[PDB]
Amino acid sequence: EKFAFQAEVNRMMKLIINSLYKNKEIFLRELISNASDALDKIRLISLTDENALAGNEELTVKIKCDKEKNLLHVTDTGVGMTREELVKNLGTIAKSGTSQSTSELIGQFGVGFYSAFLVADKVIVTSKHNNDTQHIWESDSNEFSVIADPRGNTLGRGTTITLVLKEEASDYLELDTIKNLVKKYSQFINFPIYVWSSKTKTVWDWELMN
Ligand SMILES: COC(=O)c1c(O)cc(O)c(Cl)c1CCc1nccn1Cc1ccccc1
Repeated sequence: EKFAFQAEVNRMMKLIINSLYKNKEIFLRELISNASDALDKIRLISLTDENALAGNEELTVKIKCDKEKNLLHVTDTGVGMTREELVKNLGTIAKSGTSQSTSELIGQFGVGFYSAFLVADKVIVTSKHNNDTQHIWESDSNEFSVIADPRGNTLGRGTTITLVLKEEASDYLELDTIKNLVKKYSQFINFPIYVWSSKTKTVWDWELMN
């Protein structure tokens, strides 16, 4: 009743996504692919301005697990997003407590966003664009809320996708499962992709997978 349109969009996107790919791991491929497109965008801007990477001279994809908090982080130093981009997000999500340009948004980012809800219950976006403030955005595919980050500009430039995982999909947080999965969907990415892994007396560091 409250979110009839949102639930129907969620039902249709899940139905079509599950039918087309049949592999629930498509969420990780989208996270890798979308991060690559953001990195490619800012690298293209670099070829015309000398100091377009001043906020962050690296162009990486860094994936980190949090088995205790049940979190999955995929951080890239791509182009990032302004606050107005986060407000539009995909046009199908209503602003919190308030109950085509959006159809073109679903075309480009619908599969990437709604596939995350095959393994997650909430998606949190932390982004920083060159000409704007760092913001935190969250949604449950029904409502959304955007916030100015109290930590300030900690990303320098780029985006962090945080998925709070379902209890059924807690296996994606182990090291050997997330490392083998990233390796599969990385042979077509022209950017280094690191995974926070442990080495042995045990220290943690960025391990590059491609
Ligand atoms: C799902 O996460 C992403 O789509 C995603 C990502 O995974 C890595 C990234 O570096 C970036 Cl920028 C995005 C955002 C890509 C975007 N640009 C413009 C619009 N939207 C879609 C959108 C998705 C969610 C919130 C706001 C915008």
